[PDB]
Amino acid sequence: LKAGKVAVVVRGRYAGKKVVIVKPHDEGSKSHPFGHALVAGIERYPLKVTKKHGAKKVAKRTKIKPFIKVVNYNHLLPTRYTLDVEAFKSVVSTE
Amino acid sequence: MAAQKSFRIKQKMAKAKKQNRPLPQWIRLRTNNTIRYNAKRRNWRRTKMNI
Amino acid sequence: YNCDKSVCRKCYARLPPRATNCRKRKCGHTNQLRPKKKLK
Amino acid sequence: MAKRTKKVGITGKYGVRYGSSLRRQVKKLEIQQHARYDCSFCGKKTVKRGAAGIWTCSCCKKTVAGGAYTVSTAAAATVRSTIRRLREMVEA
Amino acid sequence: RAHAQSKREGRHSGYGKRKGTREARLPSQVVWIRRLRVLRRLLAKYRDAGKIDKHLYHVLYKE
Amino acid sequence: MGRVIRNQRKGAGSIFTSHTRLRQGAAKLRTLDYAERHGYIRGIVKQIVHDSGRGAPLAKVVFRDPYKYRLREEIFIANEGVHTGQFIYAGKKASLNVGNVLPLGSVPEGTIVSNVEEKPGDRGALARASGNYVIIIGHNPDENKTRVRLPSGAKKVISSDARGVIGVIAGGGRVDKPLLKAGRAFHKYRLKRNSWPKTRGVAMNPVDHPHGGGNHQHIGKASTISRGAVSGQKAGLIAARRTGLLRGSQKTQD
RNA sequence: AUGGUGAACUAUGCCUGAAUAGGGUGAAGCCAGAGGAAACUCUGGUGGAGGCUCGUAGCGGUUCUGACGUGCAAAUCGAUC
RNA sequence: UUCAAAUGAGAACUUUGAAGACUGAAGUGGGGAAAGGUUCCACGUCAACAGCAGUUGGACGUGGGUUAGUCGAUCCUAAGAGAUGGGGAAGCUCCGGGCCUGAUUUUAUGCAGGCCACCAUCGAAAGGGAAUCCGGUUAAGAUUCCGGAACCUGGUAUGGAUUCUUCACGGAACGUUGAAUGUGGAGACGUCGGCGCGAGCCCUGGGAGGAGUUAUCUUUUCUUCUUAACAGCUUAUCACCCCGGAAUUGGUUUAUCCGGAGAUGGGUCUUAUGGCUGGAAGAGGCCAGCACCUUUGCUGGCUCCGGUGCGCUUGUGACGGCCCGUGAAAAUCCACAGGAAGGAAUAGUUUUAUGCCAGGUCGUACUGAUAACCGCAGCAGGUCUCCAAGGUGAACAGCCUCUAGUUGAUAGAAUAAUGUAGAUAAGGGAAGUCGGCAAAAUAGAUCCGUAACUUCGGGAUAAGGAUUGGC
RNA sequence: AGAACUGGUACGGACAAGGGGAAUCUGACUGUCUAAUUAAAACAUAGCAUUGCGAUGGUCAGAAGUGAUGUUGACGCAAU
Repeated sequence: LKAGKVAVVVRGRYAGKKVVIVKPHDEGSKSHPFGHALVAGIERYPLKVTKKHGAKKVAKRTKIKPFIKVVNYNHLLPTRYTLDVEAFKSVVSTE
Repeated sequence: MAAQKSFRIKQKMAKAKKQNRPLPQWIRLRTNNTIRYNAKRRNWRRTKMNI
Repeated sequence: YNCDKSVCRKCYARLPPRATNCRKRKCGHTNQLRPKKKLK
Repeated sequence: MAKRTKKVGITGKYGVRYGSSLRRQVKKLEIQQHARYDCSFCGKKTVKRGAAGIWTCSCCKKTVAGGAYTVSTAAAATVRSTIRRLREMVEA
Repeated sequence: RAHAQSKREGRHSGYGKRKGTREARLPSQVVWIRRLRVLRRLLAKYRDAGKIDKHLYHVLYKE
Repeated sequence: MGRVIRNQRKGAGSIFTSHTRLRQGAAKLRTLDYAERHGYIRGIVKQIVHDSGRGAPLAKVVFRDPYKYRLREEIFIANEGVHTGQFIYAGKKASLNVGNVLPLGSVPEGTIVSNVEEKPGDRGALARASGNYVIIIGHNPDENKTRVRLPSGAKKVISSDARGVIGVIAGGGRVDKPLLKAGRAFHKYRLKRNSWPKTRGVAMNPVDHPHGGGNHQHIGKASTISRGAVSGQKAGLIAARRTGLLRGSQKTQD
């Protein structure tokens, strides 16, 4: 039943940023000098490389990373399928 | 800190101050020979403790 | 660049930046601290 | 316009001197660097000069190479067309 | 205190007195800083009370 | 005789060098694992950052390709039109797109290239500066030779195995506008291997330069100098031939 | 003439730090109205640019060819700049 | 300085009081860096010193004083001193495997196996950095000691948990094991202008507490009204929010802008502080009448009430404008992953929590300057920082007030010319002098007005004139 | 900002606080100089040019290393 503390932020930087709070160890994960407290984000498909804080602050972007991987996979499945069709046509064609 | 903090240096400058002190009455008295004006005497404004 | 010690605007006594507040004598959360502008 | 008569752009910096020709060049490249340019990607009139030869889009944040003073030139556009002409013929 | 209580209350704001300069008093930069904040705040109150229209507010905002 | 003259002072000494450590680097072109039939070198430009070392931009590219040895990254040379999110491929079977790096043999005739190797694996020697460019005139299938036209206008005969990057280097038309201020010129000088401001030789005393001395400022002597001449003796117009201004021409050519 | 020995002064450099009261002036180009088919324009405005001007910390050293000239000082002091 | 007075063999300069000035970004405040090298503090001497006395002092002599897990050095890396092949030079001189384990076993012995790139130390006592304040005490130390309270760093102990086929929550954002292996943030970094958060300040009143004060009066007007790191609560700003949800010529700033790669509404989120609270804290010492030789001890003020002036000042946090010029780098805190392997009344982690030992290094005095630094000197000189919020002025200046600091090493009596700083001069007005040199002169600011020339930017505060109080 | 009634010789009342105009010479400007008799017209300046230089660059330090050139480059660097 309490308040508290992750990061998101900002946009200098590198893209970000969304990441999730594993809790607060000694303070929250709350911009400063030295990072004390904690980030994750829950793990597999926003794929967040992250930022903790206590330290003022950067993630790579949560929607955009699944879209970069899903669209990469989506690019791949079509490039491979085209290469697969291309391979079918070329082998099949003459003699 | 400060000054001048280096441990080794500090000691030498401290050591020197005591070494520059007046004589003990006695050496004049058991006596060798000497209108005993120490000489080493080092001084308030004047001279320099040594470069 | 930054943190020095913080110099009292009333008494003029240098106390920490990590202290919020000043005292030389009963200044006692007069808060009257300026950090040093960090050197020259 | 401004309270200006002809057109300084930059000129006020100079004060008085420098001469028509010298100040004109220095006016042209920088005022055209400042001019709102569409990013190729978004199409918003974003582009600003980050540094000489560095151009950045405020909206997309894609950064791109170009001329120092201007985002682009004629010269760069000529090079891109000829390589493409060569490339087309080879491909067929 | 007496000089300030005598400045509620006009004065010591004479032609002779005013120095520093017309624009060191009030360059109009500072006056613009007060006023520009008033204008957008009053416009916000006008909108929320529902006076005047969204189209009229744009022309007026711009004005 | 003299005091040492300025040229002789360049020599070595801290006052003469550049502040090498403010330089980001080289940006020599890597040395292919092999193949590169599309994207065993795949780069994405993620950024464009200025080099103080050539007053032109670099492109940060990464490069992710494997093994143990793998070699990857870094700051290769930016071309005009190269941008963040655009792909770089570096090697033999790369596509012929601007910013992609390949041997001259693989390049089509009549395409502007920059950053060309004198000798293979030397990583890129030629055309080089901002808005400068090579034009590869000739190939054919030449096993033997690729004929490249430099930015000076000399035709160099270099090996077809020499890599180069397609396009001209970014930041061109940098020469065009004049600095207009001593102050602008100064900060730029701090970047490079230079002492300045520069006083004239004629402005100087005879002890400081051959051009010095005399009540009125003048070169006492001629300028056009004997090529054998020592460093100290050689100032002014070095081994010139002709002087003024207003004629000549030509590509000379051995 | 030979060998060392001084960049605590000072010259220039580099790295790393910091300082510049207050004010005037008035560039980019943008908003209103009004001209205008447009290109553009005028007029109010706003925002502030500059090896920017008046001047403070600071830095400099023109002038009295002043004081001093066995000095306070082996180049100082005021008033001026 | 003067004037009483203290003391002394001796008093213009030692000291007490009174009365008077002066110092004011420090021609004399506070606290330090370098440097000095004990100058500090006490006491007692006065031959020598202090350009003079001298009871005095910073002379002299004789003791004493500086207390660090939490300040700072140590550590790091920077411009490179550069160890460091090989090679010149006889030579001096000079450039360019190491790391991690598994049988045993919990003592670490012991046999045996596996990884990996460009390598040392030093270099800023003012880069960066793990942690501490409150007041109390000394003759002389103090964020060190102490009384209270807190916290850290390094390398373990254990009930109470939880969570146990390695987590519920919230549509979402988010929220309250672990080897081989890759990759990263923080630290971390320009300049201009630049809004907002907010504090302490200046300030005022209603007001609580305690001072000054009337030839004559009305209130006056005054010192003040204190509180820590940092427990844990916060209404939680901006910025992101390609959150959901909505579906647009509308939204919106100081300015630029933003949007239909979905604007405003409007259910959320993240998330700052030297921040507001709330507690730390009925923690704690001084003035006012009173007692006491002193030690001691007494209640109340410390449990005030609201705000203004943009005073954008610092700590922080938007951004726009900016360079042929692009604004360092590391140790260290921490994290994403990507996984062999290990989960049975056994056994396995992650901690709160409170312990549990330690913390082993060297510095701390004082001056920091018209008297302890440098310059031969008790040298009108030079030489860095912070205090840019003291009060009226902000055009500079002057004067102040509870900070606080001082009266320089010569005095007395008089007052001529000469001289050195300095003012004012009839009326005339550059005649003087190389030269209008100086000095006078003009002066702020508003209104009105403003020529030639010009690269139309300027010239320009042209010029000229007018105006300004006290209320 | 505006008005009042009225005083003073004076209302920037003190102190501080630009005297203005024209002709000519030079050097475009801001900047730099003889630390201690020259701050100027001298120097720098940015503009404009010629010349060398294709890379183990030429050019400069240097016995060699190796440095400096350049981790750059004929839109650049050097010399004038």
